[PDB]
Amino acid sequence: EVQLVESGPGLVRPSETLSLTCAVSGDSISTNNGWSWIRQTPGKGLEWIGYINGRSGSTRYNPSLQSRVTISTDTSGNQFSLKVNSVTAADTAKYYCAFFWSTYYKRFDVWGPGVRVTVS
Amino acid sequence: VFLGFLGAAGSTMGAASMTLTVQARNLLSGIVQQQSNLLRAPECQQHLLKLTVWGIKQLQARVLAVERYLRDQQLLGIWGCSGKLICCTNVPWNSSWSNRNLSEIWDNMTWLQWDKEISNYTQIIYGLLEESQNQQEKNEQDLLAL
Amino acid sequence: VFLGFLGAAGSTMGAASMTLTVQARNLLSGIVQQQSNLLRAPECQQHLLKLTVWGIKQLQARVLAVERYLRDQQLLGIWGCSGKLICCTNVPWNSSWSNRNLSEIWDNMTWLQWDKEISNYTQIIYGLLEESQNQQEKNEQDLLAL
Amino acid sequence: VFLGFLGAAGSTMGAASMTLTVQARNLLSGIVQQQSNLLRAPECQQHLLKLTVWGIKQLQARVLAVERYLRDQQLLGIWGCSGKLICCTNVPWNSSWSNRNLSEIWDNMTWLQWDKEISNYTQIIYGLLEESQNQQEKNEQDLLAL
Amino acid sequence: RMTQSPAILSLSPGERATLSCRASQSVDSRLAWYQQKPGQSPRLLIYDVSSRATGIPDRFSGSGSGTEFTLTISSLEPEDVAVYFCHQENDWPWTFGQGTKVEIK
Amino acid sequence: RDGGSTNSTTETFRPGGGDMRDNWRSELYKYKVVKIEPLGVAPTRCKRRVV
Ligand SMILES: *[C@@H]1O[C@H](CO)[C@@H](O[C@@H]2O[C@H](CO)[C@@H](O)[C@H](O)[C@H]2NC(C)=O)[C@H](O)[C@H]1NC(C)=O
Ligand SMILES: *[C@@H]1O[C@H](CO)[C@@H](O[C@@H]2O[C@H](CO)[C@@H](O)[C@H](O)[C@H]2NC(C)=O)[C@H](O)[C@H]1NC(C)=O
Ligand SMILES: *[C@@H]1O[C@H](CO)[C@@H](O[C@@H]2O[C@H](CO)[C@@H](O)[C@H](O)[C@H]2NC(C)=O)[C@H](O)[C@H]1NC(C)=O
Ligand SMILES: *[C@@H]1O[C@H](CO[C@@H]2O[C@@H](C)[C@@H](O)[C@@H](O)[C@@H]2O)[C@@H](O)[C@H](O)[C@H]1NC(C)=O
Ligand SMILES: *[C@@H]1O[C@H](CO[C@@H]2O[C@@H](C)[C@@H](O)[C@@H](O)[C@@H]2O)[C@@H](O)[C@H](O)[C@H]1NC(C)=O
Ligand SMILES: *[C@@H]1O[C@H](CO[C@@H]2O[C@@H](C)[C@@H](O)[C@@H](O)[C@@H]2O)[C@@H](O)[C@H](O)[C@H]1NC(C)=O
Ligand SMILES: *[C@@H]1O[C@H](CO)[C@@H](O)[C@H](O)[C@H]1NC(C)=O
Ligand SMILES: *[C@@H]1O[C@H](CO)[C@@H](O)[C@H](O)[C@H]1NC(C)=O
Ligand SMILES: *[C@@H]1O[C@H](CO)[C@@H](O)[C@H](O)[C@H]1NC(C)=O
Ligand SMILES: *[C@@H]1O[C@H](CO)[C@@H](O)[C@H](O)[C@H]1NC(C)=O
Repeated sequence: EVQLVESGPGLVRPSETLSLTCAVSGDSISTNNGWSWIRQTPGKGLEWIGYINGRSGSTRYNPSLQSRVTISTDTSGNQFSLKVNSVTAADTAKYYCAFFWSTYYKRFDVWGPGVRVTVS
Repeated sequence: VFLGFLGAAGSTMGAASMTLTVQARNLLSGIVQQQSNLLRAPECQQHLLKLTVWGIKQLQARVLAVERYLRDQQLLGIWGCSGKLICCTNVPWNSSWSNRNLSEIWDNMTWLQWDKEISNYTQIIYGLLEESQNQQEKNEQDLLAL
Repeated sequence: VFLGFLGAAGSTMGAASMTLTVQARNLLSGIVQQQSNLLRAPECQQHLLKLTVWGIKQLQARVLAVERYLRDQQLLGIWGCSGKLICCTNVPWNSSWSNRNLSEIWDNMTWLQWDKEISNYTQIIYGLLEESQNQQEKNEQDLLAL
Repeated sequence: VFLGFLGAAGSTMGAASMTLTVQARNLLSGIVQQQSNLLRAPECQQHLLKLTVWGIKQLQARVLAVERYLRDQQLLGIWGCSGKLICCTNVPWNSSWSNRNLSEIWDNMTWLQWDKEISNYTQIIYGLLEESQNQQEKNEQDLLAL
Repeated sequence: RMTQSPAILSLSPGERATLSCRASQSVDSRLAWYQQKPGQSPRLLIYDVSSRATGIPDRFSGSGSGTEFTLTISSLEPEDVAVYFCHQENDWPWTFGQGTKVEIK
Repeated sequence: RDGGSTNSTTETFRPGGGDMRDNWRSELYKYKVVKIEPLGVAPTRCKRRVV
């Protein structure tokens, strides 16, 4: 059982990079692969941004942001973060931190409350 | 069959890697294993029954060829190489086991020379190959993969 | 080899699934199967020839270990699992054979307990696995696939 | 097991290709290979020890079934078909070996008839299948592929 | 890559509610459903088409395969007013359907 | 033992005889032989992916 807490600027201007972080309490992020970011955009619905494997540092990103998003970890702070470059008004959305466990034996999610970010 | 059975023995490792089916085909098929599979009775058989000691020696030879074959196949299976004469793994080379570059060993050494150079690291390498496959299966049982 | 041969026997199914090579390695290699493969003659051998009854008992033990091994490998091949210690199939679980959730069996039961719970459904399951593979091959022989 | 062992023998090649597991399952499991694997002792065994000639005849039969099985598996492995009952290769049909169209052989001939038509081309075909696999491995050891 | 229908249902308490979801490509059996109440992050209800997530009421069930899937809520309660989402788990893009609402009157 | 005796409640023990097997039972009592059966099946969430 973990708790996910997001934090970051609620406002980013055109062409700026948006930086959001998520703290993880109750377990480690150096392991437990499947730390991810999800975006909820009014008028579009839910989409994935991508995720990171705490054990290796590898990442996968949804193709729409293949050239725009970076996901990385601070295993000392036991927090992870999302950075999206060249942010525009179209990126206004509710951003969430989530943990997805999907193995042969178990399936579950943990979601944080998220951060609403306005983009000018 | 047996038309160049150890023909590559004095050749380099690189060239010898191209004849691997030649030796593989001769591990399960000696003369007695061909006579035993004739459509006609082999005729000889009565000798090996009348005199049971000879019957036992022949069976021991046949059973052993099978056991040796199966043990090598089991290791290849455990290491993640079911079939294939040449397979790649994820275990890095230590450069302690042998410290030579690729252009030296594939072109200048024979397999016999190589075998006499790293023979006391054989068990270490085999142990690592097994651990590598176990780690791979642990990663396969994760639907988010890599 | 044999450093924790049934060590996971009292552990849960989940944990025990991580030691599968440990038991697999001991199916074809008893002490006599190691002595039989020495570079030197084993010396003992004359005893088993002078007294043919002992020679026969030893061979029967060796032949049986091989036959049992091969039969398990044949079933895995038929079911579509050539190699692999863990393989997924397309046969759904009936929930009659056993009616427990994943969080109950993988974490609370040992493999011995599981085996004693579904032992009389073994043949049904094996039959379904074979039918599934045959259906898959029928679908493979269709170039429009799925 | 053995519920239609050669049932497709008089059927066409096409229909018979759908029963391949039926014959495969009966190559390693005769009656004596089932009795030998009982949890209880078979009881009979003392007879085969008291009279060693009968003990030897039984072992020869069991060893041979294993050797024949393994040789067929080795060929499939060499040709690049580890497992599978049906596998495709890269060797073209010569139209000398047999000169019939697909609609004639798959629908009108039985496998016995086919076997009696191309039996003296068997070794040529097997030789080509081995060469094809060796060529494929040579191409695999090229990281630019095709 | 998946579309839900209808945009909204309006049901009497105790009535059975059904929502469909159609894929553009086969998603095999890898389908999950989520419940998002206003002010909340989505909760997992169902995974692998019909398996209930731990802690989910037996009101919730579902079925389907390939491209045709349904979420069903029997004996619908006022506490089930939410936006329900269809989630693809058979490919890399992991898309979601747009979300539909069920409201109890 | 001989069997019961009298109302005084006694038991009489004597050196016994019996089959030679009782000599081996005194050492092998701790051991059992079992056959190992490596195949088994169980429910999981995976499905063979057909490719
Ligand atoms: C035995 O050793 C000789 C000498 O190293 C090998 O000769 C080479 O043969 C190839 C193929 O004809 C030539 O391209 C090389 O130039 C030869 N080497 C030299 C130094 O002239 C010979 O091939 C070896 N035998 C085997 C079976 O490999
Ligand atoms: C034998 O049973 C005990 C009790 O269930 C197992 O103890 C667990 O060990 C793990 C690893 O150290 C701990 O994380 C668990 O919390 C322990 N369980 C309890 C209830 O305390 C023990 O592992 C079992 N033996 C084997 C070989 O699996
Ligand atoms: C033995 O030969 C007969 C005659 O060719 C086969 O009969 C066919 O059976 C199928 C399936 O019922 C029908 O669709 C065909 O129309 C029949 N053929 C004719 C000419 O009528 C029979 O199937 C063969 N036996 C086996 C085991 O294959
Ligand atoms: C690489 O080698 C390191 C040094 O190991 C030492 O030398 C080898 C040949 C053995 O004799 C070993 O017992 C000695 O401690 C290892 O620490 C390291 O793990 C090796 N890497 C791999 C992949 O094996
Ligand atoms: C699921 O189970 C249905 C009921 O089958 C009955 O119970 C089983 C345990 C056997 O004893 C069987 O002979 C009984 O008729 C089956 O009708 C159905 O086919 C099963 N599904 C699968 C995949 O096997
Ligand atoms: C196709 O056939 C050509 C003719 O070969 C002749 O007939 C066969 C049946 C044999 O008896 C052979 O010894 C004869 O020379 C071959 O030249 C050609 O290589 C064949 N193609 C393939 C793939 O085998
Ligand atoms: C290990 O192998 C090397 C091969 O060069 C040999 O020189 C060395 O003596 C061997 N070690 C032992 C203990 O035999
Ligand atoms: C079938 O297995 C179950 C295991 O729970 C057992 O209770 C039942 O008696 C078995 N059936 C027969 C006919 O032995
Ligand atoms: C080769 O097989 C054909 C089959 O039609 C047969 O007629 C021919 O006589 C055979 N050749 C030899 C030398 O036996
Ligand atoms: C599995 O069944 C047990 C016993 O009924 C129950 O306590 C447990 O919560 C169930 N697991 C799930 C995920 O519902």
